[PDB]
Amino acid sequence: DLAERFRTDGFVFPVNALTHAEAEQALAECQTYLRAVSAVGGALARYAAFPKIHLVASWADRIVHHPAILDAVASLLGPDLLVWSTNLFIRPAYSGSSLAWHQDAVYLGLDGYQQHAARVWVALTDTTIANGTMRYARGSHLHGADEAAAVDVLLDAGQCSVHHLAMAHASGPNQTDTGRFNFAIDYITPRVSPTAGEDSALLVRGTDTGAFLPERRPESDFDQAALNDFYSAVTRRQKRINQTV
Ligand code: NI
Repeated sequence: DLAERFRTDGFVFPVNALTHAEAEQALAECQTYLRAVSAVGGALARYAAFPKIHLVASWADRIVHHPAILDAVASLLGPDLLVWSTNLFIRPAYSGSSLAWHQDAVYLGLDGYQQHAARVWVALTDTTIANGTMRYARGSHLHGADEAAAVDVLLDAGQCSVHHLAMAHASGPNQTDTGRFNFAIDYITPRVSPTAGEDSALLVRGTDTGAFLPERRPESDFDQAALNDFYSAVTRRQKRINQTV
């Protein structure tokens, strides 16, 4: 039934994941991580918010493996699951920026997202009607590549949304005195195919990595092996992205 909603609407929310306290703790760890990488500078700082946070930070690694999220994603996609990317979407207080309706460009580099991919948008803060939250366009995922079917993604801190990658969406400005933080996770099955180029992903359910070179979890925040794997994987992914545009 979760899959029935997901397939008709192109999304499903709320999905329970973290408690309010888990969400607040993860937000603290995330802001600590951001301060740290801004202090280090360079490659980590540039790529702080995407696309492989889970490979260097423990809080991200811990969210993407959360059993509630993995169970829901399996409900939607099957028992074989990989983490393809992670993103921090942060709208700071009184952020006057808007985002037109659009589809995340990542879909273009993947073949099979139509039936074997989903993005989990975890709320680290609440998402209210005024703090610059995401808006879905119901049914807009059909045919892959309005304003009357817009649905505000309103979540308690710790809950998450799950949407098809062909889902149109927008964001308004954060009209409040508190920054809005969200963590997005791209989950795929081994039946998704990189349209062009070498790619890598992290096995989280099953034993089949498909066409993706297997990544591996950090033993420790910024463990040097994790840092090297991070450089390699982010360079790989950015070559892919550059190629598909
Ligand atoms: Ni987008």
